[PDB]
Amino acid sequence: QTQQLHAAMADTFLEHMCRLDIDSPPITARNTGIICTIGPASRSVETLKEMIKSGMNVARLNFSHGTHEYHAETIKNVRTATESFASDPILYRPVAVALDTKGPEIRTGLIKGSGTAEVELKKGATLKITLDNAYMEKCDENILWLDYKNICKVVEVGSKIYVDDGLISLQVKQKGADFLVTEVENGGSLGSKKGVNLPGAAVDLPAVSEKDIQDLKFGVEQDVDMVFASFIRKASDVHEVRKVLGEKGKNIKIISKIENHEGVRRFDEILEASDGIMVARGDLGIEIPAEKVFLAQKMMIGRCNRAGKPVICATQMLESMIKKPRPTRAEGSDVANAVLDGADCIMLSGETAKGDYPLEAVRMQHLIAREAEAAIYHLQLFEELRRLAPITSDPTEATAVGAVEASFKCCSGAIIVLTKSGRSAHQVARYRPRAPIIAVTRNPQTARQAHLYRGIFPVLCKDPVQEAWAEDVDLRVNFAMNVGKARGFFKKGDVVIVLTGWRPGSGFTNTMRVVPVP
Amino acid sequence: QTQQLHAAMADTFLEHMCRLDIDSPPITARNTGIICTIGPASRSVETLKEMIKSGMNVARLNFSHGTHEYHAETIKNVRTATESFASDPILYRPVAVALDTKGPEIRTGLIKGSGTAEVELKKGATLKITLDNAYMEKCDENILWLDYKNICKVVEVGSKIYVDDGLISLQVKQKGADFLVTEVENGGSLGSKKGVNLPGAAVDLPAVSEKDIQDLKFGVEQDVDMVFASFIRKASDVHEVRKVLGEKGKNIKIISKIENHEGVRRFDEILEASDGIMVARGDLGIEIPAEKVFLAQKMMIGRCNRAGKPVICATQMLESMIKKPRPTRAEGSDVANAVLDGADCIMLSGETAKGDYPLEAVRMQHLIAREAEAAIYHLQLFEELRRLAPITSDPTEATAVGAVEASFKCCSGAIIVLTKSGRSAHQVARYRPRAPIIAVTRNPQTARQAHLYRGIFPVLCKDPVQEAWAEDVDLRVNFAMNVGKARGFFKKGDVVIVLTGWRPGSGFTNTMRVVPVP
Amino acid sequence: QTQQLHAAMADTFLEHMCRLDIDSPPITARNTGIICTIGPASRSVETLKEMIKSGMNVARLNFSHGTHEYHAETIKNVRTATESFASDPILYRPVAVALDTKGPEIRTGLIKGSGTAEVELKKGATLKITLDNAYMEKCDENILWLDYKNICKVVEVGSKIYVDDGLISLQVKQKGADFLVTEVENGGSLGSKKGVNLPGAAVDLPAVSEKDIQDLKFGVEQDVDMVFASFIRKASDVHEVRKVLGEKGKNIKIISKIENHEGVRRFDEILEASDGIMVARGDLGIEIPAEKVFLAQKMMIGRCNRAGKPVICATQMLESMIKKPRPTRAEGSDVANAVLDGADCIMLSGETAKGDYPLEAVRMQHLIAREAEAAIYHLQLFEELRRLAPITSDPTEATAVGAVEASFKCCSGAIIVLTKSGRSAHQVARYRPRAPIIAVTRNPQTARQAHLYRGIFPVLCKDPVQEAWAEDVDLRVNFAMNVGKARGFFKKGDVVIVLTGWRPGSGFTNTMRVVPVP
Repeated sequence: QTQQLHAAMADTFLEHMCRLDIDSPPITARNTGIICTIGPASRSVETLKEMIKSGMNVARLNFSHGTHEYHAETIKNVRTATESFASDPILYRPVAVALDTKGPEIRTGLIKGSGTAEVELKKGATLKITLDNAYMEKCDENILWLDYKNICKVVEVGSKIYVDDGLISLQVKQKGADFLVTEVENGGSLGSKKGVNLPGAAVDLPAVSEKDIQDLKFGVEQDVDMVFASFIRKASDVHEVRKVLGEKGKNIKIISKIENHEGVRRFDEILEASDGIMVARGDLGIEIPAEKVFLAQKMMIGRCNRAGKPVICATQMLESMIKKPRPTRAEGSDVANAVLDGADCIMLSGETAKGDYPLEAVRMQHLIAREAEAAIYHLQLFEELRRLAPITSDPTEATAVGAVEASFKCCSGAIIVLTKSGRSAHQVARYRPRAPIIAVTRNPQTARQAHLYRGIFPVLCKDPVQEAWAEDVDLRVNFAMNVGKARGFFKKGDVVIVLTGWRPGSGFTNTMRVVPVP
Repeated sequence: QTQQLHAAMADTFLEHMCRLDIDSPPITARNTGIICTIGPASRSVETLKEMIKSGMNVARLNFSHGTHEYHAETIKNVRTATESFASDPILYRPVAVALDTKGPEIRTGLIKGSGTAEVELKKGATLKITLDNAYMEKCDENILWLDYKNICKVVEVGSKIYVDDGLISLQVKQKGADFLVTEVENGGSLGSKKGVNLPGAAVDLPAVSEKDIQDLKFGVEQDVDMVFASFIRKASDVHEVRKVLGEKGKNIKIISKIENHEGVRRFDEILEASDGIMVARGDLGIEIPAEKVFLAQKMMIGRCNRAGKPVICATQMLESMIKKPRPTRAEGSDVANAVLDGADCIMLSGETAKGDYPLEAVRMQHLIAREAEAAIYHLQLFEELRRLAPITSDPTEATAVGAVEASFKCCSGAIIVLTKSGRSAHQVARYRPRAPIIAVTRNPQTARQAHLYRGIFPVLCKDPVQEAWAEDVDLRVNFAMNVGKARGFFKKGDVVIVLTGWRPGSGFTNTMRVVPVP
Repeated sequence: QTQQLHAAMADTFLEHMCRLDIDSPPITARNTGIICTIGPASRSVETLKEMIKSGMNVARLNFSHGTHEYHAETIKNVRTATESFASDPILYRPVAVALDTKGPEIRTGLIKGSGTAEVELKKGATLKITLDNAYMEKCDENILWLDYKNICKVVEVGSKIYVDDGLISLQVKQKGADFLVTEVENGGSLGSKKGVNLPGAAVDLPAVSEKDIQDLKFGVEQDVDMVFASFIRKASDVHEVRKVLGEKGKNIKIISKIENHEGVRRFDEILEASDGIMVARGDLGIEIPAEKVFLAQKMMIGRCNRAGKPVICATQMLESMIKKPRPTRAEGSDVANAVLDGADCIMLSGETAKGDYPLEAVRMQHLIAREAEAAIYHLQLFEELRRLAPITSDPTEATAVGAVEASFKCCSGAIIVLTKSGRSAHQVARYRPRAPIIAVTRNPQTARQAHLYRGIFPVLCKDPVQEAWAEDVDLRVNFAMNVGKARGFFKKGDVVIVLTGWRPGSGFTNTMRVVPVP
C-alpha cells in the first residue's frame, strides 16, 4: 500500500510501529507548516522565490538584531517574492510574516574597560554580584555587574545563576539589598555583556521591554500576521501584549514563547490567553535541565492539541545543516517526532537565516514532515481527540467532526472548506484528518494566518463576489478543485469533502457534501 | 441527566454498568421494532386500532395453520385499522405485513386409526424405526414409522431422535436398510403424527413444499412486505424462496429462520443470500441444547450488525403474559438483553395471537425497549462498527457515518433522511445512533419495509412533488420537523441532522446539514 | 476448539459475539454458585441428596412462613444429606446454610370481618386510609386500615400507594394527621392482610422486626453460614443486623437484599457495610417500574464486581419450571445474561420450594452457567477490573492479580489456593479468572461460605496437620490435585497455578508456583 495505510489499520500501537514501511510512499500534500527565519543567507528576492517553492509557509523575523530599515526591506523582499506567483492565482501560495520580539533580557558589563576582554574564573572560587552602576565599565573575576536591579528580590540563598547561555553556573551564598555573594559551580571564559538566566525564579521584568513597544508598533504598521512574544511567563504577560497591540493590531495573532520554568508551570493560563504556543527549546534548555526539555515539549504539544490551538516546535531541529548539506540522524529523528507528537508547525533559525544551505534545510524539513504525517496513528488520535472534546450545541462544530469522520471513511483526497475568518478550517484541523484541508478564503490576512494550523492549505480567491449565494459558493468550490488537480492532491473521479455555509458567513458553516472531482 | 448519559461517557464497560441509573428517564422515541403475531385474540379491528396506538410495527401471519381466506381477512383488517389514522399524515404510522411459512417437517404415523388414543413409552426400553409404509396406521410402542425417506442415510449409529417437540429422546444402536434399533432415553406421552426432530444432522428435505408455494404466491398477490422463510440450513434454500417470489416478488424481503445445528454452522452463506435473519429460539431450543441458545442468539445478532442486515429475536419473549397481566422478571431481562445484544426487532408469538392480554404485551415490549436503548454503550459500539467496516469509495456511505458522528457530537434530537428506496436510512441505522432516524419517503412500501431496521421512524409524505428540487426538499424536511415535534422527539430550537441528495434522483445521498428546528 | 478460546482472542466485543460457537463444549467446571430455596418439594432427604448431586451449593430458608421447628428439621435433613458424602473427602461438596428474613412489612386490616372477603374497586373512585385501630376488622370500599402508623410522615401530596404486590395503585390527594384521602389509579380484587409498598419513599420501619431478632438468634445457635437480610435501605440497617448477630455471630456473612428505590439510591453505603448483595428482583419490580429492573440489576452487579463482593440474582429465574419440566427461552437467556453481567450466584425461589420439578431446575441452572462462563469476554473483563482497582501495598492482593495473569497466559487447568480464612481465594475470585479456583481449607465454615464467590470450588481438608511446614503444604496441594483429576478439571501433565504462604505462620498468601499436574 501507500501512505502507511497498512500500519493505519492496526488495532495496537505496537503493531502500528511494526508495520511502518519504508517502501510505502507518502501522498504529495504536506500538512505541517514550516516557519523559516529570514537573514543574510536568504534575504534576497531570488532566494525567497526559491524558498517558497521549497515549501516555506511563514517568514520569521528575529528582532534581537537588525534595524527597522533592514527588517522593512526583508518584508518588502518577502512580499515581492510572494506576489511574483500571484499572476496565476491557481498556483499562488500565501506566505505569512511573523515578528519575533527580543523580550526582556539580563546583560552584564564590560571587563576592564573594553568589551572584548575575557577573564577566566576557576571552578569552586567566590564571586560578588553588584547592582552598583560604577562597575558598569570594568567587571572583574571578583566583581560582576548586571542591569537587572531586582535580582535580590527574586533570588534566594542556594539558588543558581547561569551566565552566558549557561556556561558559568553560580550558587548564591549571601543575599542582601544591592549585592549577592556567590560561589562558582561551573566556570570558564567570562566575557563582556553576556546573557544571564535565573532558573526556577519568578522574574519580575516587564512583559514587554522599551524596544518591544517600538517593534510592536513597527509590526502593526508593516501589517504582520503574527507576533511571537518572547519570555512569556504568566497570563498578564499575554494580556500586556494584547493591550499594547490595541485596536489597530487586534487581528494579529499572539504566539506565546515558553522559555522558562515559570512559563511551563503557569502554562494553562498562558494558553487560554494566547492564540497559540511556541516551544522555545533553545532558551528552555538553558533555564531547565536539558534532559527535561522533551517532557515540556510533549506536555505543551499535548495541551495545545487538546485546546485546539496552534503549537510550534523550534530551534536546533536541523542545526548541523548550518555548515553541512545533510542533517544528522538525530536531526531527522527530531523533525519526525515533532510531527508525530502533534506540532502544527516546525521552525528553522540560523539553518535558513545565516547558514550555508538554507534551501536544503527547507527541503529536508518538507520531506520528513510528509513521511511523518503518514506514520501517525490516526486511529488512536481521532478517537482520543473526539472523546476529549465536549458535547456542544454549536452546529459548526458538529459539522466539523462529520467532515473528518467522512474523510477517514472514504480516504478522501481533500477537505474543502469555505471560510472567511478561518474558524471553519481551524475546527476541522483540530480533529487531525489525513486528508489535506484546502481552505478557500477572500481574506488575504486569513489566508496567511491559516499556516499556523496543520492540514490547512490556504488558497486566496480573487474572483469578484457574485449576487446569488449558490453561485458564489460553486465559484469558490470549483477554484479549490482546480488547486487540488494542479498540485496533484487529487485527480478527476476522486472523492472529496466540501464544507459550506447556508448564508453568507461567518459562522454559518453547517453543510457537508461528499462529491466527486469534476 | 436523561437517557443514561452519565453511563454513556464512561471510558470502561464496567463503569458504564455502575453508572446505570433507574432515575435517569429515557427519551420518548423508541427504536426497536415490535413484530406482533395476529390470531384469535388480536384479529378484531377494534383491537388492532389500539395496538397501533401501543407500538406495533409489523403484523406476523403464521401460515402453519389457517387457510388462505382466513389470513386474507387478516391483511384487510390490519390495512383498515392503519388507514383510519391516515386522516392526518403527521400522526400516521405505517404498519408492515409479514408472512411466516410452515416449511418442511417430519411427522410420524397414526396410532389405532383415530388420533385421540394415548400411547405410553418407558425409559430404557427398545423401539424400532421402520421405513415400510405398511406401518402407517399401526404404530406401536415396539415399532415406529415416520414420513422421512432418507432418515437412514443421515443418521449414524449413536445419534439422537426427538419426538413431539423434544419430549421423547431416542438413541440409535443399530444401522440397517429400513430398520434402526433404538433405545429410549426419555419417553412418556406419545400422541399421533407428532413432530419429529433431527439434531446435528444435515437434513436434505426440500426447501419449500407445494403448500409453501401457494402461500408465497398468495403473499405476492396480496402485496405483503416480507417473508419469514422457515427451516433454512444452506444458501440454496434462500435462492429457492426467491425463485418462487420471482420478478413480481422482487421487493419482498426474505427473512431466513435459523432453527438447527446445520443452519448455525453454515450461517455466513445464509445471511449472504438473505435480506434478514430471524433467531427462531423456539424450534432452535428443540434442536440444539436449550442452554446453548443464548450463544447462537448472540452469535447471529453480532454477525447481522457487522453485515448491516436486520435481525429478529423471537418466541417465548413474554411467556407469562399469555395468562397474567404482568411479566416475570426473567422476561423483562430477556427483552432488555436482546436490545442490548443489538437486535433490530423483537416479537411476540401467541402473546398477541392467543393470550388473554395482547394489548398490554406490546406496551411492556415498548417500555423495556426504550430503557434498554438508553443503556447501550454507544462509545464502544460505534467505534467497533466503524472500524470493522472497510474504507469505501461510495459517497453515500461516507455521508452516513459523518451524520452519525455529528449526531453524537451535538446530541442530535433526530437524523432526518429524505430517502426513496430506504437505502439511505439503512446506511445510517447500521451505525446505531441513539438519535431516532426520521425517514421521509413517498414510497408506501419503503415506509413499511423500514421497520425492519433499528431506530428508523418511517413517515409517508402525501404531498405532491414540487416543480423545483430545492422546494420539494424543504417541503419534505419541514414535514419531518412537524412529525418530530408532534411525537415529542424534539421542540423548536433543538438541533437536528438532515440528509438529502443534490438532484431529484434516488440513491445519491451526499448532503449532510446541521439545522435548528423552526 | 473448547470454551470459546477462538472468541476469547477477539480484539473486539462485536467480533467476540460473532465467534461464539455452539459446537465449542465448555470446561467441566462450573463457577457460578447456586442457591436453592428448600421447602415442601425439597424438604425430604432423598430429594436433598440428589440436589447436591445436581450441584446445589447453598440452602435458602424463607422465614416469611413456617415455624422454628419446621426450619430446624429442614436444616437437620440438609446437614445429614451433605454428610452422606463425607466418607470420601475427594468427592465431598460443602453445602452452606442460608437464612432469609421476613423483614418489616405493611399489612391491611380484615375486610367485612371475614378472612377471604372480596371488594371490587373502581378506577377514579375515592378511598380513605386510616390508622384508627377501631376500623381494623371492618375495612370497606370506602375505608382502609394499615398497621404502619408513621404512614403520613413519609408520604407527601401526590405519592403512590401499592396494595397486594402492586395490584392496586392509589394516588394521595389529601394529607392529614392520621388519614390520607386517596384516588384509585388502578384497582381490582381487594382483600384482607395484603402487603403495601411505598414507591420513592423513605420508609422508617425498624431495620429488624420483633420476629426477625428472634429469627437471627435462632440462626446463630442453628449455626448458619449467611443471612439474606430483607428490606435494607441504608447502611444503618446493616449495622443493626450486625448488632443483633453480635460476637457469637460475627463471622456469619450478611447479604443485603435491595428491594426498593431508596435501597438502590443509597446502594454504595450499603455495599460498604454489607458482606454481599442480593438483587431482590421480585420486590424491586413492585417498588420500581418493571421495565427498570435490568438497569438496577446491572448497576449492582457491576458495583459488586468493582468492589469485589458477592452478589446474588433472584426470583422468577425459571418460573415456568414450577409446573413444567423445561424452562422457557426468555428464562434460559435470563440465567445466561446474569452470568455474563458478572453475577456471583444465581438462585431459585419456589422452583425448588413448591414446584413439581425441582431437580431439573437445578441441573438447568448448572448447565446454563458453565456455558455462559466460557462466553465471557475475559480480555475486557480482566483489563477493566485491574485498571479500576487502585494500587495496593498488600502482598496477598498483588499475588492474586499475578496468579490470575499467569492463569490466562499458560491457560491454566486451575488456580489452587491454600487459605485458612478464605480471604486469599476471595482476592483471586474478584479478578474473574477463567480457571477454577480450588480453595483448600480445614475450616468447615470457610468451606461453606466460599460458595458465595464465582470460581471458588471449595474443598474441606480432613487430614491431620503435620508437624513440619513443608510436609503440610504439599499434603493439601496434592489433595486438591486429586480432587481436580477425579472431578475432571484437569489431567496429569496439565499446568496449574498454586497459591500458598512462604513462611510457616507469618500470614500472607504471597507465593505463586507454576507446576505440572503429577
